[PDB]
Amino acid sequence: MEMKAVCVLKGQGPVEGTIHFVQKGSGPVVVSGTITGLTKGEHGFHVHQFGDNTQGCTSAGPHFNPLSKDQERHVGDLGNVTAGKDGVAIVSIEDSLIALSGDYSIIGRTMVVHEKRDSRLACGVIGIAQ
Amino acid sequence: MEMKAVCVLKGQGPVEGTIHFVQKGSGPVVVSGTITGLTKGEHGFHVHQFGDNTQGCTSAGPHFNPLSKKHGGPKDQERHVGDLGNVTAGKDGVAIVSIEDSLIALSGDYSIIGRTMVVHEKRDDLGKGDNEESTQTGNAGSRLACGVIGIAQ
Amino acid sequence: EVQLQQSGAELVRPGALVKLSCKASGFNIKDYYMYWVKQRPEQGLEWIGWIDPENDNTIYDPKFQGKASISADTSSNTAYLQLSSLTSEDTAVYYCGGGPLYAMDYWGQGTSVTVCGSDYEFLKSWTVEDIQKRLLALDPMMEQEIEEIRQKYQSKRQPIL
Amino acid sequence: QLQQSGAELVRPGALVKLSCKASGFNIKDYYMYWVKQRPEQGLEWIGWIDPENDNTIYDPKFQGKASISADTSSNTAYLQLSSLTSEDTAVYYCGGGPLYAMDYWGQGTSVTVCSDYEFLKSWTVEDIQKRLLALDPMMEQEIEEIRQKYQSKRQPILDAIE
Amino acid sequence: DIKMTQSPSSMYASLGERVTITCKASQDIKSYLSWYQQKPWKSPKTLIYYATRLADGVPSRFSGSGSGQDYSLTISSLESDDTATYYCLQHRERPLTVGAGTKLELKGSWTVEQKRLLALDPMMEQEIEEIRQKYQCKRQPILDAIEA
Amino acid sequence: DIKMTQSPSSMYASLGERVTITCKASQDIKSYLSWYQQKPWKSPKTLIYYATRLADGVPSRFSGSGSGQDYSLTISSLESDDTATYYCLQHRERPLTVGAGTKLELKGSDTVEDIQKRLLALDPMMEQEIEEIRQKYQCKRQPILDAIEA
Repeated sequence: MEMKAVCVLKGQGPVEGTIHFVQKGSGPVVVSGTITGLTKGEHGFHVHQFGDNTQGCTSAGPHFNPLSKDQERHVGDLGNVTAGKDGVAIVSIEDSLIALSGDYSIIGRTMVVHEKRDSRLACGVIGIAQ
Repeated sequence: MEMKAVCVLKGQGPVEGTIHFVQKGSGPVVVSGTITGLTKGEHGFHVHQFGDNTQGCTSAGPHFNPLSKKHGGPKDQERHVGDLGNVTAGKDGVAIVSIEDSLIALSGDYSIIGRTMVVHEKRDDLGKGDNEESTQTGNAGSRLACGVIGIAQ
Repeated sequence: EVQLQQSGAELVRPGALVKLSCKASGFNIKDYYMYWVKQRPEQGLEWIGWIDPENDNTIYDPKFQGKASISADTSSNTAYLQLSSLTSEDTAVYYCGGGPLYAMDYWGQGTSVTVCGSDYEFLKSWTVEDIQKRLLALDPMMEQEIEEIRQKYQSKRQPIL
Repeated sequence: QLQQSGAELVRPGALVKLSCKASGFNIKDYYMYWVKQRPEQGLEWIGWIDPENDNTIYDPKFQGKASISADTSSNTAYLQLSSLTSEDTAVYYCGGGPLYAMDYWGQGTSVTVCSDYEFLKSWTVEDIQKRLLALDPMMEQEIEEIRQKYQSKRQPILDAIE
Repeated sequence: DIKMTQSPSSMYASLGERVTITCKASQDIKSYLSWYQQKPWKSPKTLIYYATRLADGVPSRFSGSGSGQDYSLTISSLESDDTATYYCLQHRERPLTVGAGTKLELKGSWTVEQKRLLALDPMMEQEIEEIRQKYQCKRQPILDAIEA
Repeated sequence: DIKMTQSPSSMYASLGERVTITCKASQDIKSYLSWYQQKPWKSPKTLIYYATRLADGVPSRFSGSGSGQDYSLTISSLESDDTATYYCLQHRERPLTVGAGTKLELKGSDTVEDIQKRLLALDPMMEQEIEEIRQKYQCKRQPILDAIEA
């Protein structure tokens, strides 16, 4: 029933973070966790296509988008996380288009938090969790 | 049809490396690449269960083993799915990885996508040791570097 | 337009309490942290501490545990620094600033504090005639030191003119 | 074991070739390093050779003065220093190991380099041979200083033995 | 306590020249690092935060870079306005700690835009006020002795 | 060129005490770092490699740690045998470079076999000092002997 995943963000910059994913059945994916070393404000948060970390966050490639496309959105587009004056963002997101299995699986792909509101400050491959 | 994956090894210690995986159709998985900062000799090389990097390489958990078998070498019948045996480092501290394996996969029940590769301190004894530990970890020792296995372009 | 107005120059006896203020206009201090920074004469910046006005949580440098107490009044939109048990060690310029945890967006113009003391016991073994001669000797000395500064800055003007 | 050549003592400008004979391991399976240590000073790494392909890395400081070579048959490594000056008076250690440790820093070969001959070129044969004989008493005097120095170090220990 | 260490401790440079201060932390501060500039007898000002992000209203000739333990501030084309002491601060771990500062001065046909002339008056008045308070503190003991 | 920098440059410590040398590289050497020990005047010896791995036959009181640019060697309980100069070497980038060394000596404390081992320890030191004098005077002979063969 219950699929879990996890993601450790790392970059050249000051950004760090652990992202957790839980999904029961084919219900929504609950994204959660914490990102540190952000500037106060909103930061783009997207699942990019490849879990390729060979060339930093550039090698993650474009937004995860199998449908070649809100209704009109990429599958990976999870909008914005919000950092406070403490430079910290508490992630709390529920989404139905992404998944931890099947055609819309993010397992083995990269989460990326961005410089501005929706460059790549940090990223990590999304792994299977306990 | 043709699936590709990639893995960037990282640890607190001196080990670094990029591992490449290719698998066409339901052919075998071709593992390849290079690991640096190893001691000369053989080093245990295993897919561990979780791609959890929150607590270094410890959070990867045990060898990827859905069939609840005992630890072995890559050619054994009695082996974990993750058990890819040993990579070999030269006097230059470098290991060239070249492995072909059928039990692991880049899709389906035996997918390693989203799990962790780990290179170890010591040689994997392939389950032929004189203790309990051998049939669990192969006495490969501590985990020098690891990385989650992602989908590659 | 943002501004941090700090209290004026203080000059106090050893052991005195002093309470510096920082009045912010242009931003709600609740949305920031209010920092304090000390700078002794001819020396660098020391960070004292900060307060999160939204919950009155304060971090301090342990060096200032004992001396320094930071507080904020969210209503008057003002931050406060209180230094106690003042010694000559504390003679410095205290800057308040406001910003996230990762930067200071806004800095005050700074409040100089000067602390004077042990000279007095030296003078108590004297006559009233002698203490008042030492007092009058100070005026010429001060005027002389000021005149040095005037001529110093007159020589700096000279090329420009 | 790494057996290094014996102590050298040469004129300025001389070539010298040190050796390192390995027994107990095939040097092909390692790198053979050379390390210099000028007296009362620290270690300088000179270079290494991979005997399997005779590839040599050097510190630029030494590339040209120092020349490292190996004979895989006799299982021996070589270091050749040319255009020697006083700068080169030092102890040279050979070692063997992976790229990440000289697992065999051992023994060591002292090299000493001498130094004005204008005095001896124009001199009279009687005068050069008087200067030569003057050296023996001077040396024996300096040795006797060392003997009495070490006799004073023995003295406490010998008292304790009583 | 993290010791952040700057070099050089002072330096001189000509106009137009390219300058590079460095700041070295005793531990990895993951780019939690801010650069402050302080001209004589003025309050500090924020140049750079999180190692590389310019603050608001900072000339673009200022740039910051580095990671891990080693960081640098670089002024690309040095104007005369930039004579100041520069400070690095780390906020990775508490307490926040600061470099000892790099002092930067000029070495050996201007515009009429008199700004340098007006800067002198506040500086002089400030130096006089130091002397006044200095002599006020010298009176203080004597006056205490007179009351007993 | 990577400058690896040690401190202290020398250090004194009592028996049983816990000692910590440091080595600081001018850039990240990803733990490609070896510690060498050189007792009195004998050959250098490998203590630690890859920052933290003890070599063969190294007492376990020796330990190494660190990463990035900053590393340290730590002797947990200092024996008298351990008076030596210690060197860090990095092999991350060429050329290989070495610290200037930390010299480590005792400051003091507070069996016929033991007195006679201490007595013989003087012999190599003395013979070494004599050989310096011999080679010194051999270099003084060298020009004169060349002139004789002219």
